[PDB]
Amino acid sequence: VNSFSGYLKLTDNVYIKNADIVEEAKKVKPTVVVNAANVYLKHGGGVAGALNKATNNAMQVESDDYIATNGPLKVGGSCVLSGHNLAKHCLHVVGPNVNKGEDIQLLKSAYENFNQHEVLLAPLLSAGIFGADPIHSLRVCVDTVRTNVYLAVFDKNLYDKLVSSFL
Ligand SMILES: Cc1nnc(CNc2nc(Cl)cnc2N)n1C1CC1
Repeated sequence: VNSFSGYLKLTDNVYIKNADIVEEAKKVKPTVVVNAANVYLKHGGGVAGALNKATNNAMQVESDDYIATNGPLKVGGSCVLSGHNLAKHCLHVVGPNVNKGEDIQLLKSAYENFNQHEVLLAPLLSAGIFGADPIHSLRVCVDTVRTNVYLAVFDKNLYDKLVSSFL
C-alpha cells in the first residue's frame, strides 16, 4: 500500500491522474519524482521549469554543479539528484525533444531509467514542450516500465483523451 490517491489504474503497474506534478509531489513526498530534463539540466520551462520554481531554484543550483563536474547527460539518459522539498530524490530523465529533431526511438531508452526505481511519480516523457505525441508516450511507458509508476497529466483535456484512447 502507498499514499498515491485518486489514480486510475491502466495496467498492473501503471496509474494515471489529472494533476499538477508539483502539487502532487508536495502532498505525497514520494521517494522519487521524475523531471522532464534536458541534457544540460537547464530547467527553464515545462515540467522542469515548474519543479525548479517550486524548489526556489535550488534544483537549478544543484544541477549546475552536477553539469560542471560531469558534463551533459545523454538523450535517453538520466541522473539521480536531490528531490529538495518535493521528494526524497529527483530522477532527471532526458526524453528526445522532437522540436530539436531527436530520434523518437530514444523514448524507450528514456523510460528504461524508471525500472531502476520501485515506485515513481512522473510526467509523460517527451510530451508537452518536448513535442512528442502524448498518446505514443503513454504506450511506450506501459510497454517499457515494469516498476510502479504514477503518471501526473496537467491538462484535463489531454488526460481524458489519454484514458479514452488507451488500449
Ligand atoms: C500538457 C501536459 N500535461 N501534463 C504535462 C506534463 N506533466 C506535468 N507538467 C506540469 Cl508543468 C505539471 N504537472 C504535470 N503532471 N504536459 C506537458 C508539459 C506540456
